[PDB]
Amino acid sequence: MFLQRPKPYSDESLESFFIRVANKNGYGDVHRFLEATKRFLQDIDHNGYQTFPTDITRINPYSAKNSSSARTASFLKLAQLTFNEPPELLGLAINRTNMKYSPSTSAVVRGAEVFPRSLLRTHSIPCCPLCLRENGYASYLWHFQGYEYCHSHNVPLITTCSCGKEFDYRVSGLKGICCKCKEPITLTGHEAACTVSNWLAGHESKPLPNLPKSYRWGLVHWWMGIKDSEFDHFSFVQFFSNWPRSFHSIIEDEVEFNLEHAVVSTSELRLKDLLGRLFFGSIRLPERNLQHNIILGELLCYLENRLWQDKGLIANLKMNALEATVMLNCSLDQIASMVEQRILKPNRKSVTDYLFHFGDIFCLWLAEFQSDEFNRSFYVSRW
Amino acid sequence: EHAVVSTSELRLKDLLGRLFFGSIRLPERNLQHNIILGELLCYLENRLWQDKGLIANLKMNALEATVMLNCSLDQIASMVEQRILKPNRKSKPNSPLDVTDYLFHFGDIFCLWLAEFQSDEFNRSFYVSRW
Amino acid sequence: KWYYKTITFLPELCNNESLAAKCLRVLHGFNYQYETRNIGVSFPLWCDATVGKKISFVSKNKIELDLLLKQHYFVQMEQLQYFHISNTVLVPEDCTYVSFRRCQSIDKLTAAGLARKIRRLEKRALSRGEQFDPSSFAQKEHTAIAHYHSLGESSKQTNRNFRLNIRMLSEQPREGNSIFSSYGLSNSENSFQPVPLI
Amino acid sequence: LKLPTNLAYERSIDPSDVCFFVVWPDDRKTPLTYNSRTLLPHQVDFCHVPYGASHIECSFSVSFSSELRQPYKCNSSKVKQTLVQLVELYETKIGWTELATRYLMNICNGKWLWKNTRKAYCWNIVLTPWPWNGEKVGFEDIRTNYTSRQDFKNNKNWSAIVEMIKTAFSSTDGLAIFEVRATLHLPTNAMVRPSQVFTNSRVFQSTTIDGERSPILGAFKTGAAIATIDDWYPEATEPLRVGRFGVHREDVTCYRHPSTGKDFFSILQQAEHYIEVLSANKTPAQETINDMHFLMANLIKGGMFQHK
Amino acid sequence: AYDVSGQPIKSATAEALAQGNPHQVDFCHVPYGASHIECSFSVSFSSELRQ
Ligand SMILES: [Zn+2]
Repeated sequence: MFLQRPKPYSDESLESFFIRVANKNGYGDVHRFLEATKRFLQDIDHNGYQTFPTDITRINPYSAKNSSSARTASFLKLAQLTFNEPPELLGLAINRTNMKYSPSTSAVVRGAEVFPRSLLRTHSIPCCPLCLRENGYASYLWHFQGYEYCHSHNVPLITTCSCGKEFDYRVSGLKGICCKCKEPITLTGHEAACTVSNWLAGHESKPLPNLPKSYRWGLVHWWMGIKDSEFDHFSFVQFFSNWPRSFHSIIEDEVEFNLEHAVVSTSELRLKDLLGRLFFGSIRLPERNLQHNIILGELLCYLENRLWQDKGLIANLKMNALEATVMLNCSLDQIASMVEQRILKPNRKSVTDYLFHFGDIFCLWLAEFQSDEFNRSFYVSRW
Repeated sequence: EHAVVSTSELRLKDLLGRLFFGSIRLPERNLQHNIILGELLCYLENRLWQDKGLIANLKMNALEATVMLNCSLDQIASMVEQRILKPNRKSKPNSPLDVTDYLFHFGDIFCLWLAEFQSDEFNRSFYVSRW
Repeated sequence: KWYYKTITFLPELCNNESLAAKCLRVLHGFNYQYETRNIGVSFPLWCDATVGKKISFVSKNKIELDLLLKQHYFVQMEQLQYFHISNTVLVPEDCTYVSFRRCQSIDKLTAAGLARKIRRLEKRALSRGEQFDPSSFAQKEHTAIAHYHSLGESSKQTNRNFRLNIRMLSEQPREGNSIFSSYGLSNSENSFQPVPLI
Repeated sequence: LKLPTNLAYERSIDPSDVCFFVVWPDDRKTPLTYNSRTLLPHQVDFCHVPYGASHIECSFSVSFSSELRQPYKCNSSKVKQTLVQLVELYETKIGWTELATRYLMNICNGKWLWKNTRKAYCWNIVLTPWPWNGEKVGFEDIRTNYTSRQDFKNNKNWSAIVEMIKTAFSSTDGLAIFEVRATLHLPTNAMVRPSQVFTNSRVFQSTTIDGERSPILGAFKTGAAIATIDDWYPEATEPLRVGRFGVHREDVTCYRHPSTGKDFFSILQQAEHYIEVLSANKTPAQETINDMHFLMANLIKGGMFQHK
Repeated sequence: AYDVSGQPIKSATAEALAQGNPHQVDFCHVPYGASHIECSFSVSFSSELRQ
């Protein structure tokens, strides 16, 4: 077929795009448009023949398992074969990514910005009914569990109306009419969260840092890592209100409590015991880019300055080899090659046993593994 | 023009070999900075399906998939037992993973980079919105 | 007075049919560059499975053989040592003459060729005012065809992908007429001509 | 729920071979013929639409039947009861309309014409059900109309047909026979793709019409096409052919692998649970009725659920 | 895929259950144009049950 695209926005969810291209060219309901594109990918031979989605809830490639490749191929073809001028149709698609967030949690990228999977709204996605009525599209940010207020209207997102006891634009139609009753849907620490949600979009907020909008969600997921659940925006904004002070107090308080409450004595004390949760819960956010990963930056700065304070109690913390492979991106293979080459000091002679200290490994990362962005010079010239 | 092989077996190693695998990690594959990998990928994407899939149907080996999109051949094994990949030839018994035989198509690995592997900065949206 | 210059393909992984087809492409471009037609081709290893590693250019003319063999494409795949060029040699002892002929009657056997044939037939018969029924010209149920090889080819003036269905038939060196098809093959309508299979 | 040593179900959907015919502008039908080229013995076959052929008919006959009500064998009646009651309670709680619809859709749009519609101008499915009182029920231009379940429901005879199918699936001895004819249109000299025979070498599976041989899509290939309903599975993307472990053929690996608890014999091990889940006056979850839909379709396909 | 006592098989991977195995069956079916199927036989009742 041949279609025309409407006024392409930058921050507009893929489903919103398909809605406003279906109801623009020739189709009454977007479902019909999905079957139309499926027939299109039938006509021109393809692989999205089979797995192209016809329900709007599962368009983004992260929905299809072992078919995301085919769906992105499909979006690529659509983008240069079915429009008067090519749209940026693939950049809006929320698809998986290989990179993780610090504790064993996967991530999904959209455009140039990668979010943690931990906060994705697998269901019941809210909406800014006003923004729906004015702009006519659904912003992507509504899909994530941080964006709880419209950064443009400072209103809490309407997840359930009165007529529609649960609402989503993916079935509504980018207009204010509920599922059961046809009527305008528009109804309704506010600022403590409005600033956070505005900062989640690419923007600035006074207490929160100017990280890339991929590392902001990293901050949020890390905060939920400390606050065992329940991301609240107020504690976040006040924690970044005194930034170099609060986090230093936190690592001090966590570090001092661990050293008293440790059950085994000092020399055999390990670093997953002392500084256990902070260090490895910040090491990989979007990535260890120390310029952006402000948390790991500050933690490494604080550790470097106090590396030798008390008998080098920090420096002589036993970390197992596998934790060295995390401290500095490496393979157990390569650290093995390093220690047999006599680069590292396996205090006892002779592989997942704790045989290396922190200090000898920290200086090792300084010497032989300091990357372009996983780089020391990014944090030393900080506050 | 001077390909000693037919097109259905034309690989990516020979056709467009030195350029691609010579620009894949200049310092690291940040497509905002690694401008030449960015433009090469833009050029290839804009001509994926031009002549009955000339670029698209380019044979690629596992040890080339592992460098076009960061992962270990064991992770590729995990991607191909999950059938996220399309091993155009059948290895019937018990999946003996041959990491050297040209087995995937470049287009179907470019698309597999576009979802499942578009990392923080190794991202498509860096080059498409350019000149 | 048969000069010949062989070419053997070096790369141990190479589809010989494609390389031979490109050699014939450039030979055809030559034969249309200079209106010469006196360079025939031979495949000294016309195996069952494939055309062999070699394609030889045979001619009664001596200057045209090496004029062709130093064309741009050949020198190019020479410096990349894909090809091996020999020298312009004669050969009177290899009387094992054959005829590599473009067996055109093989293209009238594919369904899209039978369609062409029937369309032409009825376009003729209706001009002759005769009654043509395209419902009788049923496809043959079993068409076993002799062994042959196919070299894909295209035309610059009108884009299409045809195939020289080249087939090697034994023969005796009855006479040197010194005329080959533009693709360097012997064809029955032009002066049929055998070639020394080196 | 243990799996007995003799359990077997006879199949309900019984399709026939799909025989092709060629209709000339004089409106007489001659069966298709296919070249069988052989190089000198791989014998690759070639079936293309003849030159002047106006269009091409594809006829077959599919019979729905109530052979799923009672297991064809149960060496232990204790399990026969929990399956006949399973079928009864399924039919009562969630009627046959979903399985019946998802079968009749594959019948009424060209899906048994597996690949022969990639390049087709239009194909019309005319349908003659046997226990019928009206005229023939005809769907036309299936890529212009009848593209989604709703368009099917919009045809004036659709409800009657689905009613007949769910009857055949409901009655103790009901059946419903449909003779389906697809007047398919292909471009001039287009490729028809009958079912290859199991043995490059492409040799067609074929029959003999008017004494001379013609290509066919097998009865089992067609039965496989009608049973591409299984969209209920983990992360379901596109329908599968109903199977004990939802297998795919293009990308070999098999979804519903018994490692996951969504294969057949795993959700049969919980048939006793499903009986009481249905028996409640409240409606069951969507996922559990998807599990039971797959279970019922796997019974309709019939087979051997034994462990010797 | 299962062994007795309901335990999955570690060697029956999702690629092993997907391998299509072939069978061979004899297939009889009415020819296309054939109107109907005659079926003929002869049954003889006798009094071989008296003695
Ligand atoms: Zn808004």
